[PDB]
Amino acid sequence: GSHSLKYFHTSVSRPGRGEPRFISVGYVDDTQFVRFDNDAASPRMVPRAPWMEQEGSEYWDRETRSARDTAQIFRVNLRTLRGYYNQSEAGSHTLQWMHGCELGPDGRFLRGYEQFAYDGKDYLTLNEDLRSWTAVDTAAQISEQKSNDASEAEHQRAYLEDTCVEWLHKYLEKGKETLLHLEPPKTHVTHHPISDHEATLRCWALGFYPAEITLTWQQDGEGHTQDTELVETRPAGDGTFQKWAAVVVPSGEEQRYTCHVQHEGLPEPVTLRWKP
Amino acid sequence: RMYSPVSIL
Amino acid sequence: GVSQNPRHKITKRGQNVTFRCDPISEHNRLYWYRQTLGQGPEFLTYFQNEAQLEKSRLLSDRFSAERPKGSFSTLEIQRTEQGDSAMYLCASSLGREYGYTFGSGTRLTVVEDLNKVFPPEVAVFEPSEAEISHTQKATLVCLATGFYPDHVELSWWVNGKEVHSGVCTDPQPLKEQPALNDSRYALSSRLRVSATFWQDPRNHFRCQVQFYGLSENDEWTQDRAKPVTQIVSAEAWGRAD
Amino acid sequence: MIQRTPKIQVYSRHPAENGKSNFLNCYVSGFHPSDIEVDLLKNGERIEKVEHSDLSFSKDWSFYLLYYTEFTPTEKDEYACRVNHVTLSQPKIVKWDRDM
Amino acid sequence: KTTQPISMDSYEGQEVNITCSHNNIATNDYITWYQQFPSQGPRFIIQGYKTKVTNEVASLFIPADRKSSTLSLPRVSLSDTAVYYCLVGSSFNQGGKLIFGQGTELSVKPNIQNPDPAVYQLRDSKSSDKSVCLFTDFDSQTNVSQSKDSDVYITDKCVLDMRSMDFKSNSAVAWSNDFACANAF
Repeated sequence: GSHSLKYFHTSVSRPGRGEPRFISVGYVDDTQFVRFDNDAASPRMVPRAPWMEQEGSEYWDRETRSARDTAQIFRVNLRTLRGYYNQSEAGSHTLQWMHGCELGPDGRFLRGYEQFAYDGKDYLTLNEDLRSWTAVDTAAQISEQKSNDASEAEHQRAYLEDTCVEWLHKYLEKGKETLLHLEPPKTHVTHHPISDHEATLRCWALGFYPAEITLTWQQDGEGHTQDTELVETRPAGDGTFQKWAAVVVPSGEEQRYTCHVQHEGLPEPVTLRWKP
Repeated sequence: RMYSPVSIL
Repeated sequence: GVSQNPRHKITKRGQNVTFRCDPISEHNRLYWYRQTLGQGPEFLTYFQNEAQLEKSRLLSDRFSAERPKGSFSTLEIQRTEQGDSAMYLCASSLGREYGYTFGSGTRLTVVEDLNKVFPPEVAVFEPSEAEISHTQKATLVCLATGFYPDHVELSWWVNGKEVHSGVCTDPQPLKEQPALNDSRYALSSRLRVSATFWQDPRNHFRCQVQFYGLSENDEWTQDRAKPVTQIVSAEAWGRAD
Repeated sequence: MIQRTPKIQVYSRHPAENGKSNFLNCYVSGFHPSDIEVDLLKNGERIEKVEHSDLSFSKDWSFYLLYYTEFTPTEKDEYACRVNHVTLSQPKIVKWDRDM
Repeated sequence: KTTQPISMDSYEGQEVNITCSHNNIATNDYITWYQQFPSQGPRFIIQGYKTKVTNEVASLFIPADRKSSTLSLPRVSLSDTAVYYCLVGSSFNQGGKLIFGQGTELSVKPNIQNPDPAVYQLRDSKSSDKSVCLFTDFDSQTNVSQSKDSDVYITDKCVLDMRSMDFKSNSAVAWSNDFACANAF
């Protein structure tokens, strides 16, 4: 029950293949709710979530305007960056911009973060006090200077602490049907013999939301326990996430292997044993 | 909602 | 910077007009403001690229902007009125804030008839010798009288070269008949230089006045000389008096 | 500049059951730059109607995409994911395995 | 929305303090000041939120109450003579859609070094029958009354600067179409 509103902007140059590609996506919690993409038929901010479907054209116009603004400035910003790093016009390069507000369980504002990256590396990073930057670089130090003068108006603090929070609280009330619904994982164990000496136990969590889960394996006995293979959480492609953990156990010993699952959709942690 | 930049780099 | 075409426009009441703005290149936003005398600019409309976004609540549907190609923009006023007479300021920016720059403007005067328009008559007046002995200086005065409307640019020209040291043109004009609303205007200008510099026989003075009035487009059926855009000038030389 | 090799995960929305309506997924993540090719294969031949997610990224600035198509899994029908990226010396193929 | 002074009166070399009045200013609204020289379009000079700011051009001071702020011009010159407008808002809702007041007309006058109120008569270079009157070298601390009867014509004052001889002076002009230049004031 620790909630977020976060935006992810990507800009990528294409020397003599048009002007730079620009893409924006917004997230409440682990649900994407909006896209903008300056190529695709309509160069407009669009809903990616059934609950955004009944905001009127006021909302979309503002967000479309905000996007073209960010796009067109990032086209400029790439040329600047190309300048400070002295890189040719033929090279493609990448500017990324990310920010979010985080609430606690109680709806108390917890943290703001905003951050820029050039060609993969950290470029310019907003500080704790939300009114001052750290630049990784000699070149970034130029951009540090320019972003302090203008953000003496505390534009980030204003957004992150206030506008970002207010709108989080708004998106939560609109989506609640789907978003504040805790979907506990459908959980089962699978057995995959290797030799007569050993099988693999695989503990599955399937079709759960939010995406914060813990899959741990433990063994009753004093015996050794081979390293668990945890696969990284992965989208079903329908809102929900999947995860699994796997051990190889000596054949015979499979009923001493208990798999615990922690998730907020679960009243209390479930424990799960293979049963053929 | 997002926000457009006010400065540049 | 922002550039505006043309800097001066006269138009008969009831007729249309079309100013143009050419913003700082790479600026994706362009705004039109309207400024009357002793008043801050009022916002009229703006664009992101070629998309005309918000359009003022209080705006005549006579007023209407276009920015095809999302570069230059043209404001168009239809069936002009008295009140329309105002400075039309253009502005360009990079998104919501950065690089926010205003153009110098287009001054518009709407005249109830073209016949009310008169070019200026210009005279340079030499310094008083009373002044030259006492204060050890020589104040020239230039005088443009009988022009309508107030679209004049008055420079000084010492020996072929424009000057700004010593110069003082009036802030705005005064009216010859302060009552009747379409009065004809008059404006003064001083050039003070050293007594010895006016007493040089080889030193040339010249008070130029650029007028802005009718153009070949404007039909003229009257007796008197068509009151066209012209430069009207007046000179003095230094004398050892 | 950073170049990070992508991480692939072929899989299924639902537990696979020969003959029953399902969705084949490929989850490319951890890569950089953005510039990536992804095909889902049916028996080594390109599937010609694959959707995908809006380009996004994480803490570390590495990108992630979900390519997907509806399929009907059978006994002998082989599905995989062919991914190429500046970082891969040749297209990486990862075979789908209903148990992973 | 915000009120300031319709006009303000200064002498050269001084420091000048215009104060905007924004009692109902929003919590995240900030204060941004323009400078419009005679004829040219308004120019950004300084913006401030709550911290005091200081550029080449000027300095902006904001008190806690945040109900009013005060742009402060250093060693004010003759050139620094403009309308000074005070905007209160945010790009974020505004859209770069600026809302200007009447502003504050700033006059800067020169401290009259040697007060010497004269009057002189000048001859039309080409036709010497016609002339104009010159009230000049007088103190800033005086109004130039308008014309009186039909065809007397009298201009407001007009400060002129002679750079390579460090001498600023005043000057005005009267003329008529009998009428002695000995009569004005």
